[PDB]
Amino acid sequence: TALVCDNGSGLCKAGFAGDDAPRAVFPSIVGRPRHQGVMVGMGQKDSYVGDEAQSKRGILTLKYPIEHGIITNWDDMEKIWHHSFYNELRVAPEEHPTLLTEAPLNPKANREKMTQIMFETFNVPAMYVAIQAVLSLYASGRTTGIVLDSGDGVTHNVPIYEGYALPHAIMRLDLAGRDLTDYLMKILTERGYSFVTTAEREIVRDIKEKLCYVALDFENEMATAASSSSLEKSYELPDGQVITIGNERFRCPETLFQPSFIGMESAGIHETTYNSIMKCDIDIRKDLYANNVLSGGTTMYPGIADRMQKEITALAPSTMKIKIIAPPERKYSVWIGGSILASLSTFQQMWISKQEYDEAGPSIVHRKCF
Amino acid sequence: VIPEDFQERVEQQIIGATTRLLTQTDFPLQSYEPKVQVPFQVLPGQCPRKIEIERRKQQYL
Repeated sequence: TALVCDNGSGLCKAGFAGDDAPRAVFPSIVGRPRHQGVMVGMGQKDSYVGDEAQSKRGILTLKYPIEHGIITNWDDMEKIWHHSFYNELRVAPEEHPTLLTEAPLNPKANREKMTQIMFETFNVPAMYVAIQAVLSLYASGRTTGIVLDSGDGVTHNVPIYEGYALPHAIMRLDLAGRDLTDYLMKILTERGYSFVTTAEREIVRDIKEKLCYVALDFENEMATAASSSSLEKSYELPDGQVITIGNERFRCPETLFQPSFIGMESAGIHETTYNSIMKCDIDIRKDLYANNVLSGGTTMYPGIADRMQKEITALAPSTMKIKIIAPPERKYSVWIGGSILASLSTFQQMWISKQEYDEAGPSIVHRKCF
Repeated sequence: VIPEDFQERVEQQIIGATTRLLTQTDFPLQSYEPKVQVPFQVLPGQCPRKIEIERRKQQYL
């Protein structure tokens, strides 16, 4: 038996190893009651965490833990894990080896700290660390791949070769689902819907899931949208007001290719991925062109696979079969990978474990782990 | 004759108008306006946006 917990910054996922789907999903938020004396009077638990926190979002305090993919506060993250294990998973954590996942290039101290907190406080005998792209490629089922990953708080590209990440070719880009929601909010404000409150912002997120899609030939798509109402798609707000969106549906996704709409100057995701593989070596470049795989929430947008296929091919030399793949469950696919990974019996032999944990202890997450 | 001046007409005016003065207050006007999500360019036959604002605020008052 084993546990898998994962955080694409946006929402976090909790599941029993080997299951074809996680047993619960809940959003990456913690909240403490604003009067501690009342809380201790009640005995009402330390924090609301997961969706019920959203249900109470106004009645209490709320805070995010993993901003830009990085731990902002350990104590909050451990409260997340506590809520996950007891409320979602119910199991005793002491009785089940547990898998926790991280964004790449995590500053070294954070790995050690995370290990220390899990092992010592949560008291499981064994635990393992993984870098999200690595698990998502495991879900794709290759050792040999270049991954696109985008959970709503960050995005990265990651080359992985025979099951290892070539560090230097990794790049960060700070352009993710939150930023897309904000740009969409701005342009709808220019239409005059003017979402600003957290509740409205969540509605924006829902619109992103319902009605966005990439353009192909963006300038042609935009022109056709200007030409005719036929591209319109309408939606009705929870309050029963109807709102109508044209060009904006594909225009909002363009920011990924077209970060000048955000007023940031690093080239768009396709460019960044090309430049990463250029940091990788011609020896392995062909297979990288062979396996382009999309991960995390932003990949949710329809059609993005074709747009990437075209734009990469253009930026690439026209001398390989480029192949995008967008495994249907790609956002969950990060957790799916971990579930299968932990299912592998030999990983029990990989386990970092209490006996080592005394002497070899905090450092072995650096030394033993990958 | 075309007599000379617009100002002569203004001088010939006599009275204080109805509202101009007692209405004065420190309050900023646009600040009264509720939020509401109606687009800027409604479909003809819909209420244009500014009407909705007046109505909602008047209901609230």
